[PDB]
Amino acid sequence: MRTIIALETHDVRFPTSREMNPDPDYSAAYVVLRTDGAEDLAGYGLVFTIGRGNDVQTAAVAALAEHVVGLSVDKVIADLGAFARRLTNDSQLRWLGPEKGVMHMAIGAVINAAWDLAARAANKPLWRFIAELTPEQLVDTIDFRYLSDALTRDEALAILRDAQPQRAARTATLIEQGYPAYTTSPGWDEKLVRLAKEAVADGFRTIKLKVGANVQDDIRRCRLARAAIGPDIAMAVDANQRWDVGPAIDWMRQLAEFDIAWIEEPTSPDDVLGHAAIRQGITPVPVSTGEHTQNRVVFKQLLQAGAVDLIQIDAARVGGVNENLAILLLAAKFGVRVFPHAGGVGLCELVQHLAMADFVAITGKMEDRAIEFVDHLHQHFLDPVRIQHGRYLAPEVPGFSAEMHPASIAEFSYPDGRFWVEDLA
Ligand SMILES: [Mg+2]
Repeated sequence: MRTIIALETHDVRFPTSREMNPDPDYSAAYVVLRTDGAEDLAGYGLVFTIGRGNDVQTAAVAALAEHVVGLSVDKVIADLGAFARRLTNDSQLRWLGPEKGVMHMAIGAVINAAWDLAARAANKPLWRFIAELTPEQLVDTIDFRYLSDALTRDEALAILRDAQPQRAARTATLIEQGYPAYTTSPGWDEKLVRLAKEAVADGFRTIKLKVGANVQDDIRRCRLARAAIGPDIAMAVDANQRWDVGPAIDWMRQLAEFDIAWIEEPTSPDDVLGHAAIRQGITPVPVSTGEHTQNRVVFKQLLQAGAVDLIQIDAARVGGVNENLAILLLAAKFGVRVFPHAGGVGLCELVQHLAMADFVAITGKMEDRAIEFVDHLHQHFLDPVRIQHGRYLAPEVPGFSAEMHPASIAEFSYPDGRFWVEDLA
């Protein structure tokens, strides 16, 4: 009987700051689900952090050990919905949230590691493992509580069944053409126009600029870019939760002329009514949010209030695959596109599977959206993402693409990493 013998965690942080979040140090609360089977059989996952607090985030994950060690691998793998709820339904853990913040993300990491585990066992890349599950198996993994007023399991099944026929075709299409990507690398001011042109030349059909500090600057930067990009390249803007409702409206109306693909997080990630009010005031400028959205219940409300034109999704922010599947289904039912958030540490490696699984088994739509891409720390992963002319190549190796190089962990663990031992000297 294959069993999960250990839940190991590492506080891993990269000094990226030496290259509304200034000086962030991309970090990861790295989790590994060890078993007593082939050394090849293990689950990998991680929570993306930005520096301080990564140690508390790691401790939250380590606190989940008793819930997992001793569990039968086959039992976890055969009931991922049940495994997620064993963590999700621990009322004492819920008190620390519920389903939000540090505790919930820690849980999401362990859940993601479990899916990585199942994918490896099925010997398939996660996106395929997900898309090839029966409509019934998919639905069993999702938590429908608090969602019956917007998405019942029957409605979820309907969507998945109506898409089952084309799964074979979409799979081939994806493997042949890849998934659309967009860059934020040029948007972090002669550089703006330059980097923008290179982006287009590299094949990216969408670009995103940061805004929110000065209207004048934003107006100028958006103009220069629109003209430096042509009128057929999509250009988005991210305000990073900076504005209040009134200011956000006044601000975005001054950027409208430069053809905005969408404004990301114009206000607080908790303000559902606020995003809707902003959207109404700056029409037709599209509004989005999502990288910090706590759980499927807040997403449900975003959709219900018509507060978004499109939505971000994040692999490590919520309750793992189980929760993202629910969100993807919500988005599909309400007819709003999803542009996955990525970047940071391994976010690209992770979120690509979710987007690809959505295309194959749930929407069959990918040319109308794109996965975010940022060129950072990909070398620390065994299965780094591959961008071919502005598009994500479908991963082939088994898993969630979460596994990191031991040498990387050995070099950047905090504060005992070979680098951190020398640094603090
Ligand atoms: Mg952002």
